[PDB]
Amino acid sequence: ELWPWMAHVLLPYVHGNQSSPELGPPRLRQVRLQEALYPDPPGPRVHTC
Amino acid sequence: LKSVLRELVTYLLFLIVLCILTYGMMSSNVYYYTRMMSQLFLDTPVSKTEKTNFKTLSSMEDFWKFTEGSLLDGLYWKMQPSNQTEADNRSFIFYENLLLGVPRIRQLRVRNGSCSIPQDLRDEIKECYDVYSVSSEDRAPFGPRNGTAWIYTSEKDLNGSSHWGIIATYSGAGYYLDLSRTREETAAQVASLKKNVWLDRGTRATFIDFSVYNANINLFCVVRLLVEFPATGGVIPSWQFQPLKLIRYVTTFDFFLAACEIIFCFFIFYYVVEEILEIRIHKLHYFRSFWNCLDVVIVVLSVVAIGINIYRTSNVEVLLQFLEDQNTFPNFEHLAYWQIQFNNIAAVTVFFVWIKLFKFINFNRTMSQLSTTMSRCAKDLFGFAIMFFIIFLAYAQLAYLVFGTQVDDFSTFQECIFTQFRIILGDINFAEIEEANRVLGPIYFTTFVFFMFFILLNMFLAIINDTYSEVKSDLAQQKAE
Amino acid sequence: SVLRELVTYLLFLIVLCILTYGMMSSNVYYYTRMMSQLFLDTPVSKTEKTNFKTLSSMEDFWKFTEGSLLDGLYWKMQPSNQTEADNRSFIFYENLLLGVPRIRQLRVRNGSCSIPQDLRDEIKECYDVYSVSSEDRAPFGPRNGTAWIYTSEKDLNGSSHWGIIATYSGAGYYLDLSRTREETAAQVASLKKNVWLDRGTRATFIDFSVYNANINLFCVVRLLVEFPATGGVIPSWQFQPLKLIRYVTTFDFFLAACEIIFCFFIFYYVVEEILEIRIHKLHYFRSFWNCLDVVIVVLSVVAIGINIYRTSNVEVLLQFLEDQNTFPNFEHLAYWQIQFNNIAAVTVFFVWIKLFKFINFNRTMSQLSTTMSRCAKDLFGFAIMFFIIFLAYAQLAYLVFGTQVDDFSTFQECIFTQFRIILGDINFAEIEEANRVLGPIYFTTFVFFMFFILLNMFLAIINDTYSEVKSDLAQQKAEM
Ligand SMILES: *[C@@H]1O[C@H](CO)[C@@H](O)[C@H](O)[C@H]1NC(C)=O
Ligand SMILES: *[C@@H]1O[C@H](CO)[C@@H](O)[C@H](O)[C@H]1NC(C)=O
Ligand SMILES: *[C@@H]1O[C@H](CO)[C@@H](O)[C@H](O)[C@H]1NC(C)=O
Ligand SMILES: [Ca+2]
Repeated sequence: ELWPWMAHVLLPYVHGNQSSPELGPPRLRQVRLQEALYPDPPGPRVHTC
Repeated sequence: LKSVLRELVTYLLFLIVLCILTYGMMSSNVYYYTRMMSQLFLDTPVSKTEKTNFKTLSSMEDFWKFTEGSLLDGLYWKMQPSNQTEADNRSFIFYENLLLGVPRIRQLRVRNGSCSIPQDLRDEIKECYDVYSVSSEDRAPFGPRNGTAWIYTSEKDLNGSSHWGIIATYSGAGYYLDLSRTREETAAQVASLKKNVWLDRGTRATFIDFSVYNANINLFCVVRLLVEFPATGGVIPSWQFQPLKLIRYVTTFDFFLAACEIIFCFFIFYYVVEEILEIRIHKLHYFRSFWNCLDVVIVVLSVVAIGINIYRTSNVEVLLQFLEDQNTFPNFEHLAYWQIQFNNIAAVTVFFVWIKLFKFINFNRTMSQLSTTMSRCAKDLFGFAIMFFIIFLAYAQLAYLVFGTQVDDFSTFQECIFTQFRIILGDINFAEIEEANRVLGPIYFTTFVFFMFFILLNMFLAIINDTYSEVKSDLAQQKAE
Repeated sequence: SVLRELVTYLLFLIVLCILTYGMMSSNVYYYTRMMSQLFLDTPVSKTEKTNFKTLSSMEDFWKFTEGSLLDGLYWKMQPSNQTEADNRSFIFYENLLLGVPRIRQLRVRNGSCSIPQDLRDEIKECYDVYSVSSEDRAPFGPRNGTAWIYTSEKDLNGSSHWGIIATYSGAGYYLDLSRTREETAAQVASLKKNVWLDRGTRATFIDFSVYNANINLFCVVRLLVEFPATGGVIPSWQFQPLKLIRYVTTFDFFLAACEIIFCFFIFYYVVEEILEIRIHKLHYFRSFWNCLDVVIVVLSVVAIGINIYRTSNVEVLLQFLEDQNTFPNFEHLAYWQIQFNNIAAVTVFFVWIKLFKFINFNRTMSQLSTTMSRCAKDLFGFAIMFFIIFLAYAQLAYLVFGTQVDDFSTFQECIFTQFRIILGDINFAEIEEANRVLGPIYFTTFVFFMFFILLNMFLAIINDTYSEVKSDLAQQKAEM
């Protein structure tokens, strides 16, 4: 769901048409951790990480 | 007061020793074992092609297949290539060899035909397996009566104490089966008897057990589980954790694990010396209620823990052979209950000892004044509660009689009481209350707020302040004689 | 000794409690709630979400009459849903109708108010607010029947209502509806065609009753819709269950014996009071318990008189249960039932309070009672000042926030809002935006002064009185 949000409200906001003084293009730095995440097994919906 | 000071110091030292012994009774090397037994043992996927949990059953056939797979996998240890691989070699102490000889899993059936269906309901409701109940328990085993697994008898082989839970006590009416060797009839013969549907419309609840057999001190640990069979398939499980061992001690590292505890019990023996001398000689039947709020229970405070330890150490170690040999299987009817009772008694004794030490930590003047203040006004404080409750119940009755027809908050008497308590703690609605009765509705709320809050919340603090000031003045007038 | 009077008082309390528990019955609240859900929560039509509780226009009211009203008044017990071989918990309202419902309207006449001559060239119609002297008593529209002809209160057997805005009389233009849906709908459509709710209409009442045929309790339903002179719609409702069939089983015959015992107890208390007032200490009203038994006696006499009146008027209901060609006038029965319930609740409260006289035996309770009675003049004297300040603040709030808050719309509403503020149940989102200045000043000064000074003074009075009483009672002992 991040991509529709970025395409709808982010990109028209950063570029715009004579609006939104930006002062530097945005960035999308991400961390990898190089390990496949295990999906949460069903249960009481634990609130841990 | 030198003798009194010495006695107080000795009592404090004895209490500290007892607390240290209680803390040592909660020693380490058991949290990891409990976590392994609760997260790996009896809780693991059947295979790598499924994502269901141990208690995530939703269909009868699926639940039966998952249970069979879990029983087949858990009855044998891992590979562990460090021996001749005779029969399920185990080389771990982490919920691995959790078999302990022949298993005994029972399945109590659900009676069908509790009540007749409607007359107009023809050919619609004929077979109706009622919920699991013990008042109408029925012996409904499989039709091919052969062996111990095809019977439905009393609880002579169930070994259950009591449940007192959601529905009623546990019922032993079922088929108690046995497990052969790991590679004999416990690896590829669980589903060989699929002709009789275990997860059919004639089952109520499946009870299973799992030992440890991976503990150095006699490997004495066995937990149980009960999965209720729903009317639409699946199973809802309920269980606990029972990881433990024997009380074997090695003098190299555990020489004083419980040696001083008997010496600590000797301190109670010292309290015995004054037990028969402080009642029948001086102050006969006087310091029993107004001053013995904690002295009376102090003598028997540690008696329960000592008795539990004696009954669990010197009385259960004789029959701790655990010689199964594929023909013997002792249940855990008394082990789990004894462990739970001992843990509860130890926790209660620890809490009581902490409270008593906090009371003994009141050697300073401020805490002693606080303790004396609340003890010299207990009768007045309890007497005022009678008037408070009388007025509260009068208002509750008035509210129930007036608004108890058109307001959901005052529908019943307990709802009225809870609503009034919520009103006290700043949770007034006043929306439907005012519109339910334009007159006598606001009057009730206003008079309640005024009278209750002002008058009674000030009587409470007036009593407390009066007794506190009296204690302070009494301690102040003691100086300079 | 006082033991005999203690026993008599406990017997009286037991009789009163068992009588109240018997008359309270059960599942009446569920019946009322189902009535409210059926007639108030369902939308007027599948294409709209406006229920009766949220009426906002005359057209919405017209849509409701053919919509939620009819769809829910004529055998809405339809078990077309997934009922389990029988009527489910929700559907237990077969609710046979007791005859025909009645509709009535109250309106004013053109020219009730005089418009200024400056605007007289621009405005022609002036309809005043509702008043008895300004009511319209002339035929209008197709003047043919009872819906377009004024009928006096005497000819209609009406009474005042005391609505939300004003108190509406019992006259008006009325119509008696029919038994079957497909003709009542036609009558309402004919009413809607020839416009029936003009600009001069100020109130509309709908009345009917049901029996439910299986729990043995009638239900009287009244729905009011009033249109203020400023434009808009204000709805209100009244559901009252009744149980006058009080002879079916052996249980309810015990209540007759309980009523007889209560009457004997009241007679005994009356004769005791009249004998003790005369010979012993004429004008003995100095004490509290002396002025408390009179209240109980008077309230019980009023309650038994109201119950006798209800029993006498019971016969007016039963004679037409197989007749469904006349409107059943059950308003008086519901009103007197409400009055009886209020009186019974108040007298039960006072009887429970009277128990404080007997628990004065031991030293603790006697000391507490003496402390309570000693701090009575001081508490009243300071409550006078407290309420003077409270009323000053309430009047200031009424003058400032009286038009645009809805919590200070009326003076009593201001008082209750202040009482809730003491509980910390304030919004303060609308108070600040209603008046940015003089609004927050009110809140801050009220909170500070009220809590700190007045609560501390109330606590201090009681504390000092308790200390003095304890010191006096300690000094009077061990000194003789
Ligand atoms: C209302 O009364 C005034 C008084 O003269 C008249 O001019 C006007 O036409 C009337 N309006 C209606 C609708 O009757
Ligand atoms: C008015 O007269 C009668 C009611 O008395 C009714 O049947 C008739 O249809 C009405 N006339 C009109 C034009 O509505
Ligand atoms: C009012 O009461 C009288 C009493 O006889 C009755 O005749 C009349 O029909 C009642 N009014 C209405 C509108 O039913
Ligand atoms: Ca009296």
